Amino acid sequence: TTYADFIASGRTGRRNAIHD
Amino acid sequence: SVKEFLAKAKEDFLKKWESPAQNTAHLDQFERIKTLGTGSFGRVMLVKHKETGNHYAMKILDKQKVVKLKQIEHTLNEKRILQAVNFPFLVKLEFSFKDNSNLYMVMEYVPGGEMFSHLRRIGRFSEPHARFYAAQIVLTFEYLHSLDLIYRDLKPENLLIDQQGYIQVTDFGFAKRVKGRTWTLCGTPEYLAPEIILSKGYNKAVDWWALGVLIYEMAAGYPPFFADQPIQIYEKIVSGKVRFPSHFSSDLKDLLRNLLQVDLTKRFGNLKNGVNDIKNHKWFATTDWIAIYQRKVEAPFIPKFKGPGDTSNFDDYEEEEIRVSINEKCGKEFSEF
Ligand SMILES: O=C(c1cccc(I)c1)[C@H]1CNC[C@@H]1c1ccc2c(=O)[nH]cnc2c1
Repeated sequence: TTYADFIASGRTGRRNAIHD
Repeated sequence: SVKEFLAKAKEDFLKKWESPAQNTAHLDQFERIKTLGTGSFGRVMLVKHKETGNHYAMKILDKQKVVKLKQIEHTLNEKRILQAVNFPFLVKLEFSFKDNSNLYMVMEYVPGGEMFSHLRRIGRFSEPHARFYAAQIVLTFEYLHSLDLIYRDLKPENLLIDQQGYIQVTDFGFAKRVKGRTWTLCGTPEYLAPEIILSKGYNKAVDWWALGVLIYEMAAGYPPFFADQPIQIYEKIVSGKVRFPSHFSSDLKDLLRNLLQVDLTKRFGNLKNGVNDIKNHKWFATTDWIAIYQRKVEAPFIPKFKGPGDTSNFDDYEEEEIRVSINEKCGKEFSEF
């Protein structure tokens, strides 16, 4: 499922901003 | 009518904008208690103001790290803007000052924690729940844009829940006053408008796209564009394709199609009627905007609390003693702060 793919991704924690 | 309310708001804002508050407190006036969150060049700590007993959230920025990351002007923007604005859903900047080593911005403490924490824990919000929050973002962007401000970092991590269960927007690190267009590549990958990624030059329309991403993430439990790598995220964003969970109502899908519109000339919030195309959408048909503004609507939930200065709604972070160099760093760069 899309949800399972999200939870197993590296991007479920807080997301940093990009600056450049 | 709202035309009139904004008019008066802009006069108030402009006065503080041209004559900003500066050096309104000192570090020793605050008892430092606990880190509430962190960033690449600073942290936010729960503090207690000694003379009043009030708890605040004090953002501490290391001047040298701000410089290394080329965020001098962004930080000056943040503070200048934050001391001049006033809105029910915008966190208040109560004092600012600086010392040899750091910049300090003392804001109201929002004890409910980040929307991010609640959202990840519960999985996703119901549509009514998401809508109640989204309404507050719509009104806040309406206010901010009427002042020629772009926010530029909407995401759950930057939205706090107050003791009433209402939203408080914080994190004005990328906010900017601009008439016309701007070019800075900044924001958070999942939330970037196609025109930012394409180096197009862009305007307040990027905030309305981000609102699209937020509502989606709130209702779905994950964002519309995600991957292990930022580059793969960018490719999805500019692909012009989006898929909706099968539980999304048809009205929600219609709304999101119009916000996550890759074409500036078609994006809601960017047409002739402006924000009213969003306010008048059927998904918002049940939303009483005035009741929302006045905080008269019952929240989807109230954060749990035990005694003031309780922090159970925030994650724990590694703590670090503050040090103030005996030598002033980057004086000229932050002169106006
Ligand atoms: O800790 C933070 C932060 C730290 C360093 C740089 C930046 I930008 C943000 C922000 C990140 N997003 C939420 C976090 C935060 C936490 C609590 C409050 C608060 O109680 N009042 C005002 N702003 C906050 C921001």
